[PDB]
Amino acid sequence: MLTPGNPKWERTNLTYRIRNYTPQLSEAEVERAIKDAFELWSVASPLIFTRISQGEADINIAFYQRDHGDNSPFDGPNGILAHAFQPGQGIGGDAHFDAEETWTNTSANYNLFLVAAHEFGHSLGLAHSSDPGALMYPNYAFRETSNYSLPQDDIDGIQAIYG
Ligand SMILES: NC(=O)C[C@@H]1CCCc2sc3nc(C(=O)NCc4ccc5c(c4)NC(=O)CO5)[nH]c(=O)c3c21
Ligand SMILES: [Ca+2]
Ligand SMILES: [Ca+2]
Ligand SMILES: [Zn+2]
Ligand SMILES: [Zn+2]
Repeated sequence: MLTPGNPKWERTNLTYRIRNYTPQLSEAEVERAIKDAFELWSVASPLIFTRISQGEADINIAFYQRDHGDNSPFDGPNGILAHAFQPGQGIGGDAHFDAEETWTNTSANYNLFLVAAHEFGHSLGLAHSSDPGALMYPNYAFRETSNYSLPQDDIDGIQAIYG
């Protein structure tokens, strides 16, 4: 449930920065998807996320294709959708999304908000969950719903780390 090793952030106010974008959505839709994804975790913990557009943020977000400098290359359409690093300095906490994927703000593959929410859990220190209905479950599966709040299993996960 919680990223192994137990490494976590030691502050409650963290900064993030969107370094580049995706041509499939407007820059505003991208920024909104990120903001809402961080909000899911913020309402269930003491964590407060603030955006900056310059300087070294704690959490860097970016869209890359195949090899992109961290020895973990993406694989083209479908398959790996994105990945993120556990809390720490430097590349720690950063999240990358595969630029070759179709990104949407709809139920069509693949919803940026949903993938981002999942990736940020890793950025915060959570590991994969066995609960098929959890945000942190290993495989992506968009679920049509009206309640846009964190599943109880993910709430337990974050509270276990940050209270
Ligand atoms: N309908 C929505 O806008 C999302 C829905 C309501 C808001 C809260 C949550 S948490 C969640 N979780 C899932 C889901 O498939 N979780 C497992 C998962 C999600 C995203 C992923 C992965 C796994 N694995 C990856 O490698 C990439 O990103 N599906 C949802 O629809 C969902 C929702
Ligand atoms: Ca970082
Ligand atoms: Ca891919
Ligand atoms: Zn990467
Ligand atoms: Zn994951």
